[PDB]
Amino acid sequence: HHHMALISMRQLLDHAAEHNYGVPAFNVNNLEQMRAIMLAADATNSPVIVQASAGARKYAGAPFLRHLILAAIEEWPHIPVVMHQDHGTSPDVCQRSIQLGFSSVMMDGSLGADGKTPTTYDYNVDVTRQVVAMAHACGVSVEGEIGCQLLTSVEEAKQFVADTNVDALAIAVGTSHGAYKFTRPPTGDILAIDRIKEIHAALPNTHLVMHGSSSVPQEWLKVINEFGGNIGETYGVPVEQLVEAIKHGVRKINIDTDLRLASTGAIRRFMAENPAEFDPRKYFAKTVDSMKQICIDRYEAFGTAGNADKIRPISLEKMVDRYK
Amino acid sequence: HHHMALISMRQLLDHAAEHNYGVPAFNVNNLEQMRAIMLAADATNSPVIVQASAGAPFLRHLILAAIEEWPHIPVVMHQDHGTSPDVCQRSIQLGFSSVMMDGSLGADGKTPTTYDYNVDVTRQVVAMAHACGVSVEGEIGCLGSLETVLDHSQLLTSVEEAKQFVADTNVDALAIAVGTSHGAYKFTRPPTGDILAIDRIKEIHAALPNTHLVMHGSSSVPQEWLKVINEFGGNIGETYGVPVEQLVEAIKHGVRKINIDTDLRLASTGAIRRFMAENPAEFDPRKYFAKTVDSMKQICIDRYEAFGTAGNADKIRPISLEKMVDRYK
Amino acid sequence: HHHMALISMRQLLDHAAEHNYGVPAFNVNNLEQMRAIMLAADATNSPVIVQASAGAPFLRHLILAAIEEWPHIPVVMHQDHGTSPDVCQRSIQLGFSSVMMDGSLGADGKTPTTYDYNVDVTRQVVAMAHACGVSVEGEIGCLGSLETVLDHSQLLTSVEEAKQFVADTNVDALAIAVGTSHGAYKFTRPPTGDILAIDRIKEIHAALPNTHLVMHGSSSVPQEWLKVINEFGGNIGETYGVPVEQLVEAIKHGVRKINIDTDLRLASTGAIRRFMAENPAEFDPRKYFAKTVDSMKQICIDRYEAFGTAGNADKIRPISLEKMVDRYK
Amino acid sequence: HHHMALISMRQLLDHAAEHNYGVPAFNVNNLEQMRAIMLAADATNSPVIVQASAGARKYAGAPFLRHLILAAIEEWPHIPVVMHQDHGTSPDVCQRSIQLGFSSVMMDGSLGADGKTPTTYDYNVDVTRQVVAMAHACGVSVEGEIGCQLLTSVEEAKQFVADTNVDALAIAVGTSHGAYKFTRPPTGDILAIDRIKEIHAALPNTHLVMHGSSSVPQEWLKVINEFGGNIGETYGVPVEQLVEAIKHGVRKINIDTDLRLASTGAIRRFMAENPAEFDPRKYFAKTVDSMKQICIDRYEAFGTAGNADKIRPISLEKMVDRYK
Ligand code: NA
Ligand code: NA
Repeated sequence: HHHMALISMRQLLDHAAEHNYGVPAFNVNNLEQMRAIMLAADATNSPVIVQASAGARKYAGAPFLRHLILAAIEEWPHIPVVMHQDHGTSPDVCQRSIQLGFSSVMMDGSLGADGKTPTTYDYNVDVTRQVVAMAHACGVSVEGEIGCQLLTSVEEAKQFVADTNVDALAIAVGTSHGAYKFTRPPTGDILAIDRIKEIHAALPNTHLVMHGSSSVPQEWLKVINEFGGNIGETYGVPVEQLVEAIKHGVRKINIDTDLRLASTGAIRRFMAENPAEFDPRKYFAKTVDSMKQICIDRYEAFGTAGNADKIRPISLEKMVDRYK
Repeated sequence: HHHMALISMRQLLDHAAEHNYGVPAFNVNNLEQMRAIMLAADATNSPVIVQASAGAPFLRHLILAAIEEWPHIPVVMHQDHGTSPDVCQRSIQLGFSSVMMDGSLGADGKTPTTYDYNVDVTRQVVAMAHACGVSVEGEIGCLGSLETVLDHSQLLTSVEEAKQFVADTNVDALAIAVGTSHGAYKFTRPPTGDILAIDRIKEIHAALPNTHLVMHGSSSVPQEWLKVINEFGGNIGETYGVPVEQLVEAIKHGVRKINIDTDLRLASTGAIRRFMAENPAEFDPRKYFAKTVDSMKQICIDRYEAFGTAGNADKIRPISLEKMVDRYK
Repeated sequence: HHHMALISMRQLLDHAAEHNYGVPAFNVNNLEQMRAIMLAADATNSPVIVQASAGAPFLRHLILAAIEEWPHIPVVMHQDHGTSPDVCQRSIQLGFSSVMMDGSLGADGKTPTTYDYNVDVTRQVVAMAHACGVSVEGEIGCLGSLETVLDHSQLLTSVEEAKQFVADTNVDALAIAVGTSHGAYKFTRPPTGDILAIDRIKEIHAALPNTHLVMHGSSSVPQEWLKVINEFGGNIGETYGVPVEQLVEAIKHGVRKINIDTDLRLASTGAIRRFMAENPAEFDPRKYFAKTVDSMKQICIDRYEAFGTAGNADKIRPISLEKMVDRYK
Repeated sequence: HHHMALISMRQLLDHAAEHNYGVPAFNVNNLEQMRAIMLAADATNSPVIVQASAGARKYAGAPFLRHLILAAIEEWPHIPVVMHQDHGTSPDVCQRSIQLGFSSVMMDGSLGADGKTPTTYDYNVDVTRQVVAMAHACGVSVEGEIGCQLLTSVEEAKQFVADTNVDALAIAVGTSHGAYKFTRPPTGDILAIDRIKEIHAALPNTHLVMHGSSSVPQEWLKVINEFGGNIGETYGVPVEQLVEAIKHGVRKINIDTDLRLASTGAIRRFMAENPAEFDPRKYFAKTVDSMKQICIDRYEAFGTAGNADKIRPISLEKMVDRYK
């Protein structure tokens, strides 16, 4: 076989279930971020999810994010790669992602087209169905979201998957985007691992997704603080708890703030340790190194490692036969 | 396995001569740098030279993306500092529309060369490139400071050997040595005629009044960017670059390609340094990488305008490299 | 995994309206056919519509090659006769800049449909395509002969339902039924108004004076090519096509896209037949395939000129499909 | 591995030697010819050489012949494909082939830049060396030719390979281009199989190439004659003799006239059997069928069959290390 095409998310998460592991999802915004992800996936022989933020299209240009993924597939033809559109705010957005060539899209139907306003359950199912139709015609995978309110209930997860049958459901269990996830180390009362168990036990065949799952490594917070940065006491989701969640049906884990912290830490340390250097390539290399280590830490702790060459890709063309 | 719609360097510099302007040559480095060039060329309607020093898939794909997003901007993809014919031939296979066979330095890339060696390797590359329509930039005379270990005679190109080198090779563009060098530490004081021989450009131009001249080491090293760097945690001693006014003079005397990279490194390093101190709570790299794009883009715009590049992108009807073959036979 | 620089159909037909011309739509079939279209469009400086009926890599690659060899010719890649929304959506993913959701026929592609069904499938495709900037051609009324088993009422589009169909769907272009059909056997005699309702075009145009009309089955079936075929071994009975003069009239009444393929099949089949008999010792296929290119190219040139397409290629500044999205929201 | 790139000729002919088979080389001029070759290579699981004639660039457009090969590689990713430039008349020609992306070129140094005039031995070595230099820098393979005069001698083959070390040498043993190869069935006195043995025994490590090796199948000559064609008594090289030549070091066998005859025969028969059809696709399909059978007949009789999936491709980039 060959990995000159992307694989669907659905295939990759089916593999996660069959072999009891999870896949961390990393955001790509530019060249150095794409290289760190791929170099880590090569080091651990893991399949890859790379996502584009809602604003990644605007920041980088749509041709560039298409062409970064193409370059990655050329340079590491042995790594299966899912290209996933994160946090689509309307069906029309996800359709442009499909036209651009993504193999997986998220229609965040919990929030309105404005991207902030929580929505009626009916609205959620409507735009999520809407996107499901145009994506499954192509073989493209769909992640939807129910819940914003802040805690997902079991019965509505069961009904929402029945009404839309997305390939993956993102659930709310007390995490959020950014570095200020918790004022204290998160305990069972602020990170509801028990609701995951309940939702998994009710839908033992649906792939669950966790947003805002950066651990926020403390040593990087300290490194930033020493070299001119100032980040107050905040905490993320410990890797230990995310490992338990994978044992209970979590297959996709969105991590973004950790890579931002590793990058900002590396530049701050380097720019102070060598104040005469001005070649960006010199500290860009020390962001690839530090981001790559975070991705390696996750691929291994999440069981993603060792699975890249166990996957026989199925084209998005043949994935149409899985839905119709 | 993808095809780029590049224009040849020869076409672009012929246009620069016909319309009395010069083209700054920027390095492709990553997405942020690539966007700055193209955005600046878009805002100024300038044709583009982008260079790659001799992963490989990423540089090809950054350029392909660039051409898609701005299909109306002509783009030369030039291979800088080629150390041997075989290197240049691989660049031709990769799809470059322009190569530099730097014959002033050997295959090791450091040892200065005999005139005979220079002509031999340069002829080799001209032969295989002009078979393709690809342009060839050569160099007689060695880059390096005139204050500071090569002979003075080696670091300064002589009129007679430029005339002989161009006759023996017919490169599309010639790189000359008049006291510039790589990096930010080009000059200890504002360069005057005894350490930056603008008159030697003039002399060479009058001897070869139809050959395109190239200037390496031509970052201005803007003092304002040195200040921003020093103020926000940087430590860069007193140094000086090539003033814009002199590059403008050089264009009136046949300089059509002006290689610029240190200025983009300084603009980026300053922009990140200022932002990281001005907003120490931000850690989204995109937040300050955005400023490298803006500050690099401004440097490019300033050069496109000061060099007369602006306003020429849509005066150029591209000629395919296949059609450029007929210009040589 | 390759990107084509296509223009949208909506842009192209807006230009046809603004400058009172029509565009013949040819099928991509193979290299020889693809070259004929592009060469004819090159000689006449016309924009191009090329269609693919709903291997797949080869059609994509013939078009990519075409764009490379003639980057100055705007090209619409249109998916003809789509039988369901899901088909059209896959075409959008493949990179078409225009799709036809033929709602007059069902998913089986043969059974005529309810008005309600037609609007539903057509709205579905308009919604997902205009999210992309992709154009949508629809059809109300069924193709078919008026001499020869559908009702007369079904084979002829009525003014009132065209007005209602365009209001309910806002397609970029509408295919109407006025008595044309596929193939060479369109008419038993030279078509007059009772078997080819040119006046119904006029009527529909005056009711929808800003919507682009499409004519299927519009090969002229040139009698001279019928003769060449019959003389050199062929057996084609007495039949007739759509005369060029009437298509010219139809363009004055809102017909902007004219689908032509049978004429290219006849031109090729005649050219090979004449050559194989005129030179029975030749067996190099290229020797007579060369004549299919010439004769197909002449048909295309004749249409580009007779339809006013000629001379417009460089009046068109392409708009990316990304930028076409803003025209719909 | 993956076959999204072309492989070098040198690698493919090294495989022919290691496993004692030969590879027929077919000319591509348009879409239907490319499909017949690839469909036959798929049917027999054989690696492929496709060549472009000196005039194929002019006939088809350089972007189209690049894009036909790209399409073939997409549609049959399991078939290794050499893209070879046949009969280059000057170094400058072969260089444009390298820039277009060919993985193998022929510098026919036996004839001048005019393409008809026989040349001095010195001229031959000069342009052949010239092309060898620019091609081996890239990993691209080179076929050269010594002899036009009409019979290749052993000593000059040995010296010519020493002076140039092409990857393959095309030798003259009494064949020629076109259908009029022999007035009578070729015997040992007009098809010098013995000189092949002698040349092979002198250079038991060089890949030998045979031009003008169409067999000219008689039934296709008859089919043409019945349906309006008129081809006098002429004959080709029997497959039986070409099989012996492969046992003695022939690895590349150029076949072109046979595919022309199969195509012209199929159209002539179809256009007479159905004089009312005018859709070219209808008789184009009956040229794919008939050409495909000829290619299958050769892949199997030449031992090419069964080798496509035994080949682990080496990039043209890594092929540079084989020369420098
Ligand atoms: Na330089
Ligand atoms: Na039609």
